[PDB]
Amino acid sequence: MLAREAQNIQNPALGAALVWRFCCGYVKTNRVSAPPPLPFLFLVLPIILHQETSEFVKRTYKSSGLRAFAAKFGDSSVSKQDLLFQIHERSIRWRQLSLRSIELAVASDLLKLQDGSDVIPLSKTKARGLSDEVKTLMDLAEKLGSWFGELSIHEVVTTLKVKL
Amino acid sequence: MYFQIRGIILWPRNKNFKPHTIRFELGKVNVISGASRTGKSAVIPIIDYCLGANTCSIPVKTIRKYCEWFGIVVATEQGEKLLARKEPGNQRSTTDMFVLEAENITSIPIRLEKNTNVIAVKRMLDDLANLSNLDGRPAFRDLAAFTFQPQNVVANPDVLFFKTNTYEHREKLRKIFPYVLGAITSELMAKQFELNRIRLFLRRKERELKDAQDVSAQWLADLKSKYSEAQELGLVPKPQEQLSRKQMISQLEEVISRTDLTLKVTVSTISDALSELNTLESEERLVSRELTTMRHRLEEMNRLRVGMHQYENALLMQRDRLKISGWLLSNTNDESDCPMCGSHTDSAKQKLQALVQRLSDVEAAVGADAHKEVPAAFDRELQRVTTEVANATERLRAIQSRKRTLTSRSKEAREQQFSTRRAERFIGNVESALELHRKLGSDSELVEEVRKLKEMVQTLEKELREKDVELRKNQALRVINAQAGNILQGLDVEDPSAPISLEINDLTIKVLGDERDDYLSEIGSGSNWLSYHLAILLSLHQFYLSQKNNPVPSFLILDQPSQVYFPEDVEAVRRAFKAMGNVVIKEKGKLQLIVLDHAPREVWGEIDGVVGLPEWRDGIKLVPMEWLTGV
Amino acid sequence: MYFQIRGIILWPRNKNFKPHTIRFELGKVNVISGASRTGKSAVIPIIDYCLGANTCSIPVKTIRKYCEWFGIVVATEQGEKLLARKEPGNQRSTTDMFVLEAENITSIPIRLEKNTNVIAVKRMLDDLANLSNRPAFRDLAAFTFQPQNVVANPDVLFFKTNTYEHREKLRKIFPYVLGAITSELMAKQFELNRIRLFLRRKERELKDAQDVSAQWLADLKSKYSEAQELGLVPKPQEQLSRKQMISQLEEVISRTDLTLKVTVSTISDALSELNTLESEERLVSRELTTMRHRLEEMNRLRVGMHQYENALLMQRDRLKISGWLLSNTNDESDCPMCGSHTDSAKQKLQALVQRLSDVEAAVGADAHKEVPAAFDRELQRVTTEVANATERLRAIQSRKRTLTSRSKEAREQQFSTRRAERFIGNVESALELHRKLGSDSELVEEVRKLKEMVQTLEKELREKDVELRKNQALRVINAQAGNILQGLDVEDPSAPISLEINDLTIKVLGDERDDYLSEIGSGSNWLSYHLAILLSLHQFYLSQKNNPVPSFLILDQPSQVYFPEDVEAVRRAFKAMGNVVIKEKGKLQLIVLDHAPREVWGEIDGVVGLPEWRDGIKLVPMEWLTGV
Amino acid sequence: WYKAYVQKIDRQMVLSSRAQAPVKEKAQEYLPDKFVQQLEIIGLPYEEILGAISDYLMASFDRTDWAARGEVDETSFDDLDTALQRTWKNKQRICGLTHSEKSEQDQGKLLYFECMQFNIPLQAMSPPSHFIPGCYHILADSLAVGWHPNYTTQLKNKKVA
Repeated sequence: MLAREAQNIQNPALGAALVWRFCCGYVKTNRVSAPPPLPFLFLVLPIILHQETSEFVKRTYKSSGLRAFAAKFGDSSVSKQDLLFQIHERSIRWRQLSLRSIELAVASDLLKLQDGSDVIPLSKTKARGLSDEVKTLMDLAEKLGSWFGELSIHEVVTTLKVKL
Repeated sequence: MYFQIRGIILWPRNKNFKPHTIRFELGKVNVISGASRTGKSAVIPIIDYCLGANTCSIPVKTIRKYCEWFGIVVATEQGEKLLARKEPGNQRSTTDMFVLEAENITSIPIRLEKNTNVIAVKRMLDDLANLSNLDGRPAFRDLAAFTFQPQNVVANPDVLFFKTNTYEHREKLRKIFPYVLGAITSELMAKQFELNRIRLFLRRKERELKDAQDVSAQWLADLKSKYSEAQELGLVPKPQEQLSRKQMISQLEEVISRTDLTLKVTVSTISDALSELNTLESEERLVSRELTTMRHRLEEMNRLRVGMHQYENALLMQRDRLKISGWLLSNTNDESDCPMCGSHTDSAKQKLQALVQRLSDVEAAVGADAHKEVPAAFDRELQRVTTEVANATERLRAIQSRKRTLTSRSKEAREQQFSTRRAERFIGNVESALELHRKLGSDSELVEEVRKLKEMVQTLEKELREKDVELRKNQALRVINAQAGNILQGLDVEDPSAPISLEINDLTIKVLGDERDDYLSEIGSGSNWLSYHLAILLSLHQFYLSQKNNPVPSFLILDQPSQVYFPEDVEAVRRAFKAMGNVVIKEKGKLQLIVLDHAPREVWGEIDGVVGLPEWRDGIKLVPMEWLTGV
Repeated sequence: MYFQIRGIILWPRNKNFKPHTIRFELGKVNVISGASRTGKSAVIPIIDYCLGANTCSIPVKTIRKYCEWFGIVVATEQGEKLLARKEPGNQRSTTDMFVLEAENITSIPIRLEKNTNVIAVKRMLDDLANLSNRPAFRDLAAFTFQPQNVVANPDVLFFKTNTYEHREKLRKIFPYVLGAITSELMAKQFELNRIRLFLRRKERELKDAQDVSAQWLADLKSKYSEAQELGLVPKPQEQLSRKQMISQLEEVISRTDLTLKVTVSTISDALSELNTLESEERLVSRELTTMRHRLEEMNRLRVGMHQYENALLMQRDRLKISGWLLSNTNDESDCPMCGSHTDSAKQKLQALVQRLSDVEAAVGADAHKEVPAAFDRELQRVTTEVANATERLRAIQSRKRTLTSRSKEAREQQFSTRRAERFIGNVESALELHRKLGSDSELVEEVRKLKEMVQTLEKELREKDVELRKNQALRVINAQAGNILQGLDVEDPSAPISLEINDLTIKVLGDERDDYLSEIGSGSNWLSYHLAILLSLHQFYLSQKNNPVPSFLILDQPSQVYFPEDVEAVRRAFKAMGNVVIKEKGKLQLIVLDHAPREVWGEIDGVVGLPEWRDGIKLVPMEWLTGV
Repeated sequence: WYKAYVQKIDRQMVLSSRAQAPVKEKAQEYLPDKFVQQLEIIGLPYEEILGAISDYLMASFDRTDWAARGEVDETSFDDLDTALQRTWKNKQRICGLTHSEKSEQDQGKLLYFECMQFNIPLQAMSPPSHFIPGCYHILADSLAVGWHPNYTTQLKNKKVA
């Protein structure tokens, strides 16, 4: 009753598609086409399903790199350096939701969870008839994956001030 | 702040050779035996260019021709970082840069490509130094005055710091010293800002409270004449006993509260117009009720109209996030297996079935015509309510017109109207006065607000006064002077036992001679000027290292220190290098010195903490001869 | 200003012998050879002491050892004056001096006595400069002396500019010396600046006072809207201010006969306003909630900041995926994910946990260092908008409550033509406070007055003239210096030079970059630049009328960059000095303390040097040194 | 004779056409939902029922929006729910103890008008006026709270009726 709205608006059947796009975009720009580490999968929804950070991801275009996205938060004209630290806390808060999204993702043959703390994305699948609004979250997830691809673990952890 | 240089790197312009690397050592005196030629060194230009300089001072004759990219490696509290800048080429300056980070850099890319721009690197350095917070704080570049001693400044008695030849630069540095000394801090700036805001708030609060208190008090003074006037009007049944403020006030509230006033007019005698006037008054009292009810109904109807549309929007915003569960149904396979081990498991199928069922329910709820019927009925009722309100207003107009005509005809009607008008307005004035007097009671929030704001101002004043920016500075300078003296006990000077002082405003040293105090400008020979420069700068860097969060990078560059001597003299230079070594070893790897000098290996050979390798030769020779011959 | 030094005189410490004497030629370069490194620097100490310097520095070891009274004879436009000072020897400085004046003082008293104090002679000199009793005589000593430290020094150009106060004074003086601004206008400009900075503060205080709190706006707006609904006043097509509202309400009150004209339109308008208030309230409440939660999280992170350690770094918990997985696993199910139950599932879970924990350990090995973070700017800003929005929310709620409650029982009887009176009986009372709030006149008058004074002073000073004249004078000085440099030895005798006032130095305009004298070597060039600039300035000061700077110059060992070819360069500088002196009809005097060979000079026009004038210990007569 | 009937059917249509999931039993017929029925048990006037409907709809929209902004999650609402339940139990007991003598509908009016005015604890938030009533109306629609101590029996009577 007091949770129907939230349960409908944050259902894992959307997180699964978001993670699928994130992996498919991470493999493309990886140096040796290796699929991403497992921990980074937990950082997809806590950034795309929060409006104030999704707008930042939307503004700086592709060739800016993750560093520009991180820097926008500390800009004097914006002054939102606190949200950067809160990204990690919010990611902690939503462990179960992302976990279920990953479960649905693999069980639908969208990702193969190798026995190496790694997840191979899959090609040859396309949806149709979706709404315009989600059709932007999908591209945002893909762009974020591409940004994550170009860098290494240590650089990403330092840039987003995450603690794994 | 831990920030040191590990090495320099060059990328040959001709794409047939490996990049050339010159590797320094952390936490020791790096004696680069070089500069043995006319012209300037090639190291300082590169370091300055890589850290975001606006111009290229690199020798264009013999270096800029052979290499395409320049770079340095810096060890910082966040690990190691490689910075690189593209060779300007046909323009005096350029902004392309490349950045890399790691725990310990070990591989240098053969090919470099643009990664960022100079402004980004300046922002990065500012953040690394804590200089992006709320004069107060400098920028990174302004700190150069503490870490560089050019050739014509290292033994010059009329100049002590790099970049102090213009009015603007001198004022900048003079404003900056207070922050670097640790007197000013971010928290004090924030506290000052907050205290100013609180004071500005309290001013206005007190002003308005005082005005309201005046207005209420002057009326509470006239309360007695007001009460006598009330008794005259007959609204208050006149008492004859003595009454205090409480009794008169109370009586006034009961008078106000009545559904009607005590008309001091007899009813046994009725004229022709009195009954008509009373009937009209009662009829208007009646119509008021219907009009109010219609108003209430119309308001609620509009509010419902808004709520319905908002809920309509919510439904679609809820459906468009669930729709995708329909597509996830078509890709799931006939079998059902565990995500981890592949064991038979249908949980995902149940989840997708539940979601598709919810989607179906929501889509059914969005039925159009079933809902589109409701607006028709809603509109049908809105018009009825509006027309009824219009009729009520028309009746009110008619009754008012009749009352006006009747009171115009007779005479007693006019007198009765005058009496009622006077009594009503008197009651209204008393009502407002009593309300405003209620607001300003002892427990009224309007008093506690001011009291708490005063308390906050008191506390903030106490805090900001508990730690002053002058005593901090004066206590900081004492230890710097003492350390400088201790260092100076070892070097060569005319009078080692005379303490010195550093003058913040003057930007120089002041030797406290027994008979007189002499500025550094009036002490002879370079052997003394070099000693004083060394002592002051080393003591300053020790201080900056012994304190937390200071933004001064912990490395120092000394260009050609021994030129005062011709590059009997061995002992003095040996003592200088030995003092440098002692200071650097005492800091346990947190302080780096880079020295460019000609002095042979026999003066700094066997000194602890001093290292110099013969491969580092600078100026031209750092370019491999292979490139010099190929190009 | 005509002012030149004609002679120096000494008296023995023991009053048994006649006074000694040295005299220079007036209006001619005077070269004083001697013995270097023999304490020969006595002329400058003597002159500085005689002219009222605050501390004595005459050599106690050799000269003061035999003499106790000193003095100098100077020829000024008022006539000729002998100024003498006393050196008891037990104190650094003394106030006792003797003064004599005449049209020409040939006689020399054999004994001296107190005749004037330091303050009196300083007043006399300041008056002699024709200054306003702010410039002074001593302050002008930056255009006459050139010690050994400064004559060929590429860092310092003018004497007495090492400290902060001295250069501050000199930077204030230059506009006066250049003749750009008269004495009175400097006094006016100080007042103008003070008023300029004061007026802005007063205007800010006016603006601060004019504001008013929230609930007091709310009450007035509520009352006006209620009056509007009854039909007493017309609908305002544009948002009104407190002034218009109060004026209209006062007009309504004074009406002799009210006439309610409630109509459907009037009722509907109030409800529309109510809807708008609803929307604004919901929006502002959402924003306030967002800010409040943001602030709470920031505060919690600060709690993790300071209670961890004094350093600006946090204490925070880790994500611990593997630990959280194995903790959430219970005996009822082998799979946190799917809830299944199988031993193979347990083994797979353990293996995945171990691999993920290995990855976690690797990254933790990478990430061990602390995580400092400073976010005071955001904290202050957030704390600002929290209050700024709370106020507005309270105002909106208060406004809405009345509109909505005018449909309850409280208004069953208000629409009648009778109780409307009571409403007026409130409005005319309420205004008694509303007229008093948010208004003041005194500040307005003060602001207008200050603005008018500012306009008057600005019209009087006309600060364009000073800049124009200063620029033209600088152009003239630069041109003269460029013309003079042709006769000297420099690396490039064609590049024009410029004088920088605020920097107090020279700037040589290079081919692409203009270089200060500091960053140019070839030490012999600095001497040429100094000579050029100083001589040009002194030639300019005589070209005007009533200038304060005395007309004489002192140089100390200009040739020290040419250890005693060199003999071909020194002569160029000396003959340029002579030419400049000759070109001024004897109005300008130079004194030089130098030790070059006599064969380098003497044959030039305007130069003079006599075999006597030996200084140092040889300054004292040989008759003395035994019984004095 | 005709305006009264058209008015009543318009009232039924306006009042009873929506729910979390339109029940097919109440699709062709306009049986009022549980909360509106619980209100009509005490016989509140018509306009008050309209106000309650608007409160419920607006609260639903607000919860949808806050969830769709990522500002709230599942666990946020559970503490609020349990707090509402506990508070309503305490106030129901207190109202029963204090005014057991009054007519039962009077007790319903009382509880209905005290439960809404009292504040409720929650997070660092600024709930507008029309939020708590909507949550209470959702709870009532589920027959977890009531505006009558024996609302359940009257509700069986109504469903029979």
